[PDB]
Amino acid sequence: LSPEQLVLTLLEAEPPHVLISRPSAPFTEASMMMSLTKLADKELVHMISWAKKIPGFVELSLFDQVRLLESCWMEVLMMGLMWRSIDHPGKLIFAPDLVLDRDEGKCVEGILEIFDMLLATTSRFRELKLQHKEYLCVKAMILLNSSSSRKLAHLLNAVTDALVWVIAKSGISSQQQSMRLANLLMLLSHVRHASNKGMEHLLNMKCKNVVPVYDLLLEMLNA
Amino acid sequence: LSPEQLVLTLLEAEPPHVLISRPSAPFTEASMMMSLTKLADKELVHMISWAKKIPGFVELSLFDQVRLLESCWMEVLMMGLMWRSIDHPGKLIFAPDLVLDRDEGKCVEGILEIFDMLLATTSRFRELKLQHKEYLCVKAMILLNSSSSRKLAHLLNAVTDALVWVIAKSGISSQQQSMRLANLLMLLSHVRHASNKGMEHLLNMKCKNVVPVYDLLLEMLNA
Amino acid sequence: HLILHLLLQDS
Amino acid sequence: HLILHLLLQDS
Ligand SMILES: CC(C)Oc1nc2ccccc2n1-c1ccc(O)cc1
Ligand SMILES: CC(C)Oc1nc2ccccc2n1-c1ccc(O)cc1
Repeated sequence: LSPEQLVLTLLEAEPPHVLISRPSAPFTEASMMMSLTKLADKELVHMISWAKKIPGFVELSLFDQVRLLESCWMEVLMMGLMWRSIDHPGKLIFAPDLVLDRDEGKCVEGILEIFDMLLATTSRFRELKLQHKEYLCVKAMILLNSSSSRKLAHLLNAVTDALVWVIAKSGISSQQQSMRLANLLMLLSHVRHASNKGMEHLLNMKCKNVVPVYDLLLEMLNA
Repeated sequence: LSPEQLVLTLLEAEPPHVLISRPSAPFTEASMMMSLTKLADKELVHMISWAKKIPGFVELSLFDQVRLLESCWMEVLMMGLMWRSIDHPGKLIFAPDLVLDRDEGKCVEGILEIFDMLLATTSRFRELKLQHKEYLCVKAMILLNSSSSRKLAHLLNAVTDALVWVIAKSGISSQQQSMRLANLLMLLSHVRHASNKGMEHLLNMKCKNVVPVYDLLLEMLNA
Repeated sequence: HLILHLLLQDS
Repeated sequence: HLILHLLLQDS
């Protein structure tokens, strides 16, 4: 599978966009947490289907398939969130019908810090002019880099080759190609940071009983 | 000034090796935490000196200098530790007289998971045959990527350029130069995960009265 | 749990 | 505090 062909399989694996669904009502710490957990649960169902559509992911051991999805889920969600918000300065596009402002994060205690992190990282992706095909590779790399091992090292290498190929297709200088690749992978650390913070907050909100004990979202949060 | 000059000052700015010095006692939860906090506090004094020797770091706004050090300090301590442990599989080289086996992690509740993260990351750096000069660039990249914006983005780009130059110093292919750059930078996400878990654990130990938190270490942990 | 049903059970 | 002293007091 050439890098173009692999990029195409990722384009085709793309999960469908989740619509939030709500009977109106304004924002309180419990209501916002409710909407976010409702969105994430539906998105996780589709994320498992997306991963399955990545060539070679089903060839990995069940242990490895479960390992990668359980470690990276919050990071994959926030990447999708960041990508949806790229053309919307100062806003977080959770769903077409759920657009949150920075100042709206003052609702839930602990959420503001995460909102700021995601907004800063989205602004960095905006600055870099992240392309849809770069987003496709970066997101799949997030899944695979949350670490048989030969099949995983191969699949991670193939997605990385595809990204390098995507950057070369822009016609930019070799020095600038290495710099863009480094600039995109340096932000992976920021995605992990926001994710670590998001997950710590989710445990906190459940400990405080702000939001109820979930189904597939709770499974991901636990093991 | 260029990549060569940058690598030379990083080569000559390495912090002194911190020696523990403690009278004999078998490990308990409070004692291992006492040894680690004691070591980290001394190391943080030398880290501030090290950072001041990074070409152009003292030229950054004071806001950024303080911000970068306070955000990355754990990641830098763990990067240093992982480099000291590179050639000793299954062991953590905290100091010459403080060589921890993986199983010693069972003394402190929740430390074992952080020890395992650090050992798996060290084993990945060992697999990749991480070079001293790549380590110096990576450790400086950790400091600078932990966030005048132009000055900071320029300095970050100079370290990136220095790392690309070091990888170019081997006789490896263009595809292999990109892949190595990609394999090294994807590991930045792992160092962040380990630091976040490390901060969370330290905050827990501080709230569970296991250890009193030392002068500078308390200043670093607080902000 | 549910992930080992979705990953095992095909579509 | 200490860091604003060490970062401005050189050496
Ligand atoms: C499980 C749930 C509460 O998840 C979240 N907690 C967050 C805290 C701050 C910002 C975004 C957050 N997401 C979140 C939800 C959906 C998504 O596509 C991306 C992120
Ligand atoms: C602040 C202090 C307690 O720091 C740590 N907490 C840890 C938990 C697990 C593993 C290593 C840890 N280090 C640590 C200590 C010294 C060092 O050079 C690198 C890491």
